[PDB]
Amino acid sequence: SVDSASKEEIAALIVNYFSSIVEKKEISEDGADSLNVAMDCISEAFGFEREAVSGILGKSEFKGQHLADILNSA
Amino acid sequence: SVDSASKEEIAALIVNYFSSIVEKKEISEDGADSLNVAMDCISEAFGFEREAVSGILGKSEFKGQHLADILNSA
Repeated sequence: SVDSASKEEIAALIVNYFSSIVEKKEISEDGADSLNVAMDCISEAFGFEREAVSGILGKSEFKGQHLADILNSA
Repeated sequence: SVDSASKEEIAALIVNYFSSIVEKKEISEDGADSLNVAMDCISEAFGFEREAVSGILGKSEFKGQHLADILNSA
């Protein structure tokens, strides 16, 4: 009986994070490309859009994460 | 002045999560493939191994995440 949220909610947080990393350009452009295709494959897997993260993230407040420890929640 | 941890620490948590998803087979094998190549591209970007997550995760206790909200920390 785990409670690590749903892979959907997590994936949204995940791709939004990399979208933020490439946004702020905290990573080399070569690595950024690898992140872009990564997020694409992630979104491909669960069948969602990377800009739909808002709807999904707003669906999950979490019980530990939420805010502050991750600023890419919203 | 953000404090959302380092993209390294996060990436490790990220790939380990998908590794757990495909482990428990919570996702279709087609989606699993997309996750596998995703994790590969993620690991490619930051230049790390997906099994090295332990070393990286043990490097980050986090201030909100840590445990319970995510069981794929350890």
